[PDB]
Amino acid sequence: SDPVRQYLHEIGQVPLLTLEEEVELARKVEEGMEAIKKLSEITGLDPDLIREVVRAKILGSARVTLDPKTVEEIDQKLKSLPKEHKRYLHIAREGEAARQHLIEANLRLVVSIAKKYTGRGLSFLDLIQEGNQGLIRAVEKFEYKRRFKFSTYATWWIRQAINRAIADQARTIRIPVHMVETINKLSRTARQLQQELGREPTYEEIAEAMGPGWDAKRVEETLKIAQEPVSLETPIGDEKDSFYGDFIPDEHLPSPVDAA
Amino acid sequence: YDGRTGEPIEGPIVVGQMFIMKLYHMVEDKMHARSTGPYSLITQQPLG
Repeated sequence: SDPVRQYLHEIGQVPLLTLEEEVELARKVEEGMEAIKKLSEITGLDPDLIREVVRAKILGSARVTLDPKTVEEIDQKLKSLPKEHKRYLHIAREGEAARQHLIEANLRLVVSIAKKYTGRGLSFLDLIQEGNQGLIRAVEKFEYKRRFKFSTYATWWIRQAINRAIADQARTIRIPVHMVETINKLSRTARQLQQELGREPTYEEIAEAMGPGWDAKRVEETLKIAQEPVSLETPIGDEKDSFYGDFIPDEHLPSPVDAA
Repeated sequence: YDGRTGEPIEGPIVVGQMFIMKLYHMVEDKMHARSTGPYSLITQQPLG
């Protein structure tokens, strides 16, 4: 049990990296990327297709839209390159291995970033998985030439993915991202106004502090739209025998008196 | 003495002052009846 401890154990089973190993891995993935684009332009095939087939071969048959016959036939079709071209394949494969190794090594940075986003409508493991997606994206778009540390560029992508996940999955009734950030800014302004005034602000103060284009009706509408629904199974009374839905009548089906 | 007949009760009766209070359980607040009415959302059974 306790899946967080299991995930932490699995993540700690992979050792960390030094600067030299990190730059080596990044250089290898960079050369693998350059190799796959070179191969794609040489053969005239879609770079995404060849990258997917190459990575499928690197993973193995364990990873079952492309029939096995298809990927195998393409793999034999890339075995028709005389020389100075199979080097592209080998560099690409080593780059894919470098990508995997780097992601596995730096998943702990995802954990470290995500551990301070708990308590906002998403469980810790969901935050970790969205951070992992962001880390994969950052590994995809990292340029090691700048001599910057891996975490410096990875942190922005991880935080962006986490914030997007909070905005998109925290509420049962979906609210778009712009409205979500508007609501957060409204709440922050309200709390600063409460701190300064020494009491709960009125809608006029919040509208004034928002800026141009904000009036009391607009803040009232925003606050009305920002309410989250309650459960039909909320316990009513001290004893464990009454639910909320016990007080909700049906207004859709006609009554016996109405039907007659 | 019995008020219906005027004859006495055949034995002496304990009589005296007692302090008695009215309790909030009143029949006015409890009498209830229904023929038909609102029904529950899911089970479509009468409400409680």
